[PDB]
Amino acid sequence: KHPVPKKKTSKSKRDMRRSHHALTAPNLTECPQCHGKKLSHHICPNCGYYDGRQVLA
Amino acid sequence: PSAGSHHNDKLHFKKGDTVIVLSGKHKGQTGKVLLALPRDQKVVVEGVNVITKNVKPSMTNPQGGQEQRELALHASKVALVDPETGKATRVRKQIVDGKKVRVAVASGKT
Amino acid sequence: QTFRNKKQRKQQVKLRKPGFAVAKYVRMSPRKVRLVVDVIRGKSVQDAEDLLRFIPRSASEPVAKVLNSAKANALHNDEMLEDRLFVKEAYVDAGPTLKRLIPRARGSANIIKKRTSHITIIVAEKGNK
Amino acid sequence: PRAKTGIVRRRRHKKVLKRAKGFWGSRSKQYRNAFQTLLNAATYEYRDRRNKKRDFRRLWIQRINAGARLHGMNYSTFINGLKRANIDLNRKVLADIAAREPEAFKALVDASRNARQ
RNA sequence: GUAGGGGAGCGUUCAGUCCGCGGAGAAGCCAUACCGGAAGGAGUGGUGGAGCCGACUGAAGUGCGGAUGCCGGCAUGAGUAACGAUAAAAGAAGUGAGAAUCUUCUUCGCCGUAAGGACAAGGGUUCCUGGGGAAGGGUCGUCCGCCCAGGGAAAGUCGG
RNA sequence: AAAGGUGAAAAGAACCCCGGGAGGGGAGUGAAAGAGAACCUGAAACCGUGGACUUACAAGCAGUCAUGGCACCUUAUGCGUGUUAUGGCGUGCCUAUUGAAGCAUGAGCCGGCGACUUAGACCUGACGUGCGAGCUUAAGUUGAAAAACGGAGGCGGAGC
RNA sequence: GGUCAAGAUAGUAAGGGUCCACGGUGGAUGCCCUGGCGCUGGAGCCGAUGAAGGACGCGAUUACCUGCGAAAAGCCCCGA
Ligand SMILES: [Ca+2]
Ligand SMILES: [Ca+2]
Ligand SMILES: [Mg+2]
Ligand SMILES: [Mg+2]
Ligand SMILES: [Mg+2]
Ligand SMILES: [Mg+2]
Ligand SMILES: [Mg+2]
Ligand SMILES: [Mg+2]
Ligand SMILES: [Mg+2]
Ligand SMILES: [Mg+2]
Ligand SMILES: [Mg+2]
Ligand SMILES: [Mg+2]
Ligand SMILES: [Mg+2]
Ligand SMILES: [Mg+2]
Ligand SMILES: [Mg+2]
Ligand SMILES: [Mg+2]
Ligand SMILES: [Mg+2]
Ligand SMILES: [Mg+2]
Ligand SMILES: [Mg+2]
Ligand SMILES: [Mg+2]
Ligand SMILES: [Mg+2]
Ligand SMILES: [Mg+2]
Ligand SMILES: [Mg+2]
Ligand SMILES: [Mg+2]
Ligand SMILES: [Mg+2]
Ligand SMILES: [Mg+2]
Ligand SMILES: [Mg+2]
Ligand SMILES: [Mg+2]
Ligand SMILES: [Mg+2]
Ligand SMILES: [Mg+2]
Ligand SMILES: [Mg+2]
Ligand SMILES: [Mg+2]
Ligand SMILES: [Mg+2]
Ligand SMILES: [Mg+2]
Ligand SMILES: [Mg+2]
Ligand SMILES: [Mg+2]
Ligand SMILES: [Mg+2]
Ligand SMILES: [Mg+2]
Ligand SMILES: [Mg+2]
Ligand SMILES: [Mg+2]
Ligand SMILES: [Mg+2]
Ligand SMILES: [Mg+2]
Ligand SMILES: [Mg+2]
Ligand SMILES: [Mg+2]
Ligand SMILES: [Mg+2]
Ligand SMILES: [Mg+2]
Ligand SMILES: [Mg+2]
Ligand SMILES: [Mg+2]
Ligand SMILES: [Mg+2]
Ligand SMILES: [Mg+2]
Ligand SMILES: [Mg+2]
Ligand SMILES: [Mg+2]
Ligand SMILES: [Mg+2]
Ligand SMILES: [Mg+2]
Ligand SMILES: [Mg+2]
Ligand SMILES: [Mg+2]
Ligand SMILES: [Mg+2]
Ligand SMILES: [Mg+2]
Ligand SMILES: [Mg+2]
Ligand SMILES: [Mg+2]
Ligand SMILES: [Mg+2]
Ligand SMILES: [Mg+2]
Ligand SMILES: [Mg+2]
Repeated sequence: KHPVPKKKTSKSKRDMRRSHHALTAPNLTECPQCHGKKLSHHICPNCGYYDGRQVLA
Repeated sequence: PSAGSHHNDKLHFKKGDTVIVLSGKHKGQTGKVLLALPRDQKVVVEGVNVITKNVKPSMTNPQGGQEQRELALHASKVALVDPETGKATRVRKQIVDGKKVRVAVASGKT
Repeated sequence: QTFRNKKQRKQQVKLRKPGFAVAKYVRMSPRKVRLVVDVIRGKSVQDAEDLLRFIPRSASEPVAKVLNSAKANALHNDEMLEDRLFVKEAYVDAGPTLKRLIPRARGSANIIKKRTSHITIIVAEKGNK
Repeated sequence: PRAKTGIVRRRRHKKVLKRAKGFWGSRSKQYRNAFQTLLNAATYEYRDRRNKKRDFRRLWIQRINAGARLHGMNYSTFINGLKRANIDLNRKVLADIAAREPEAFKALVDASRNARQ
C-alpha cells in the first residue's frame, strides 16, 4: 500500500501538463438597448433589459 | 546605540548665545541659540530652518499644510565668537566678584 | 545627453514608470491570478475592463482594481489619451508567504502556505502601429 | 582567528556553473549536476580528440575509393599503386584532390595503374 | 595508476612592515570571447555607497557533494486529497464598496432523560454596549468565543 | 528559540490621482526615494514577463567531437560568441567491493555551518640556526611602548 | 501561361528547450556596532536594624522595562 511519486517532476514536464489550463474568454456582446457589456442568452446587467426591463437595476 | 555623550555630555555654549555655523550649507552663517539639548548634542539657531510637510489631517484642521520651521544641528556648528568669526575658546578666569568663569578667546570676554 | 558620472545622473534625471501600477501583497495564489491575468494580456484596455466583469474567477476583482489604477496613472500623471490605451504588459509575481500549522491524523502537523501576489499592469498607447 | 568560507565557495561554484552553457535542465543550474556532468564530459573531450584524428582518417578514405572506383579501381589497388609508384607519396588528404579536381585524380589513377603493370 | 611515501605550489582570514588606492567612488555583487602548467589571476563595463588592493614575513577556527549530516529558504507531488458526521433547506425584505454565508420575516427538517435547564471542577473577561475587519474562522464575511474601547460582578440569613 | 542596519540630519512624504482599504502613480524633501519605513548591500535555489534560435516519426546518464543553418559583434570579424539541425562516439556521483550504469549504500534543490587539533622543561628522527669539547637554563627578581639577570638542575664526557 | 501526372521542399506551436534582457521571491556575501569571549589586575561576603529573591502597588494619561515604596519615577542634609 501507499503509492508515492518516484522522482521529482521536471519543470519542463510539469509545465506541459498545464498546457490545458487556459481560461476561455467570455464571448461578450454589445447590449442593443443599454450601452455595452452583455453575456448572451442572459439579461444585460447594467440596464436590466432582455427586451424590455426585467430585473430592477 | 549610545549617542551624543561621547562629548562627555557637556555643551560648549549656552542657551542664549550668538553662534556661527561651519559645516555644510550653512557655513559662515550666524544666529542666536534657541534650543540646546546637550545629551543629543542638538542646537537650534534662527535661519537654518526648513519645510516640514505637516500632519495630513486633524491637528484642529482638515487639510494638512506645509510651513517653515526650525531644524536643529549636531554641535557641528562652531561656538561662541567675538573677534568676529570662527574662534576657539579658553578663558575661564573670574569676572567681577571673581566667581563667574567667564569666556574669552585670544581676546576679551564673551 | 552624456553625463559626467552616475552621481551625475541621479541628480539630473529621475526614473519614472509610465502606465504602470502594482498591487503588492494581494492575498491570493499567483498561479490563479495568472490564469485571469493571461486573459487580459495585450487586449485593448476597454476590453480588459469588459472581460474582467464576466470572468467568474475570484481574482478578477483585485486584477481589475489594478487595471483601473494603470488607466488612471496613464491619464492623470502621464497625460496619455485613453482611446489609444491597451495593456502592453501584465504579470504576477510571488509575494511573501504566510504559514500555519494545521493538525493532521495521528499527531503530525503540516505547514500550509497562504500565498500572496504582486499583480502588476502596464498600459501604453496603441500608437505602436 | 576564524576564517569562514565566504566568497571562496561561490567563486568556485560559479566557474563550474559557467562551464555549463546549453546544458539541459538542472545540468545548467544546480552546481552538483553541473560538476558531475563535467566529470563525464572530461572523459568525452579527451577520448574524442584522439578519435577525431581517426575519424577524419575514415572520411578521407571513404571519399578516395569513391573517386577511385569512379575511375574503375578500388582504394586498395590505388593507394598501393601510388606507393608502388614510390616517389609518389602525396598521401595526406588525397581526398580533396579527388573531390575537387577530377582532371588531376584521373591522372593519378593512370599513374597508379601504370605502376601496377 | 588505488592505498601509501615524497616534491613544488594556489586561494581565505588575522598580525607586523612596506607601496599605495578610495565620494571624479572602496569592499561585496553581476556579465564577459584575456592571461598562467593547475589551484587561479587581471582588463573593461553594470551595481553599490565606505572602506581596500599588491609585495615580504609570521599565525591559523584556512579550502565540501556527499555524512538517512546541521540551520534556513525554496521546490515536486498539484491546482491534486481534503474542507471534520447524510439533522435538509427555500423564498422575500434589509444593510453594505462588496452577500449562498450578517440582520429581519414567513415556512420547512432535527433533538426533546436532549442535541432543553441548574450546579461542581476547571477556564479567565470569553459576559453586555458601541465600533473594526489584518490575521485567527477549514470558503465568504458587513459576522464571530477574533481585535479596540467603555461598562457589568453588590449578601448578618446561599457556599467557604 | 530566532533575533540586527532609512538618512549626515525626520527634513519621516502637505497636496493631487485609481482604490472600502491594502497597494501604488505623481508633487515635494534629500546628494541619492537607483534611501520610503516589509526602509544598507541583495548571491543562489525557486516563480514569472519579453526577445533570439529552435522543437509535434521521435528510443534519448542528457554530454562530447565533427560539419551545415540562423542570429550577433564592448577582453570581439576570430583558431570568434549564442543557438540549432544532422553524423560518429558515449553505462550518473560517491561509498563499499574479487567485481557498480547497476534492480547494492547515500542524497529533492540551493545557500551558509561542518571533521587529523591542542598540550607537556615527554620520547625518536629530517631540515635550519647559534655556540662548540662543551651546550643550556627552571622557578623567580628587577625592568616593561622594550629585555636583561637568575647555574638550582638537564644533556655530552666510560664501559662491563 | 492553364489544367493533369510524378517528385521534392517550406512555414503553423498547444506547449517545451538553450541563451539573452528585465523583474519577483529569499537573505548568503561585503561593511558596521549597541553584543559577546579570554587573559591580566583589582576588589570580595550579605542578613532579626528583615538578606538573597519575589508579590502588590506609586504616573494627568501606563501594557512592558527602569526607579521607588502608602511620605511611594520620590522626601531631607552636604559637596561638585
Ligand atoms: Ca481540476
Ligand atoms: Ca494525481
Ligand atoms: Mg502489499
Ligand atoms: Mg490530537
Ligand atoms: Mg567518447
Ligand atoms: Mg592513408
Ligand atoms: Mg566609482
Ligand atoms: Mg574574475
Ligand atoms: Mg556615506
Ligand atoms: Mg574546521
Ligand atoms: Mg567525497
Ligand atoms: Mg548536503
Ligand atoms: Mg531541510
Ligand atoms: Mg472525512
Ligand atoms: Mg437565507
Ligand atoms: Mg443599497
Ligand atoms: Mg473584498
Ligand atoms: Mg449551511
Ligand atoms: Mg448565523
Ligand atoms: Mg419584513
Ligand atoms: Mg445541558
Ligand atoms: Mg472558578
Ligand atoms: Mg470568576
Ligand atoms: Mg457576545
Ligand atoms: Mg449585540
Ligand atoms: Mg460586539
Ligand atoms: Mg477578513
Ligand atoms: Mg489591524
Ligand atoms: Mg477567511
Ligand atoms: Mg435583606
Ligand atoms: Mg456556612
Ligand atoms: Mg542609521
Ligand atoms: Mg497598500
Ligand atoms: Mg496610500
Ligand atoms: Mg532636488
Ligand atoms: Mg523604488
Ligand atoms: Mg536601496
Ligand atoms: Mg508597503
Ligand atoms: Mg550607510
Ligand atoms: Mg534592501
Ligand atoms: Mg511571458
Ligand atoms: Mg519565453
Ligand atoms: Mg508517425
Ligand atoms: Mg520532424
Ligand atoms: Mg519518449
Ligand atoms: Mg545532437
Ligand atoms: Mg559482494
Ligand atoms: Mg562492472
Ligand atoms: Mg536506478
Ligand atoms: Mg543507486
Ligand atoms: Mg550493506
Ligand atoms: Mg531513498
Ligand atoms: Mg627537557
Ligand atoms: Mg611539571
Ligand atoms: Mg501559448
Ligand atoms: Mg523571498
Ligand atoms: Mg565590507
Ligand atoms: Mg565590547
Ligand atoms: Mg528586597
Ligand atoms: Mg503612580
Ligand atoms: Mg514593576
Ligand atoms: Mg507611614
Ligand atoms: Mg543640593
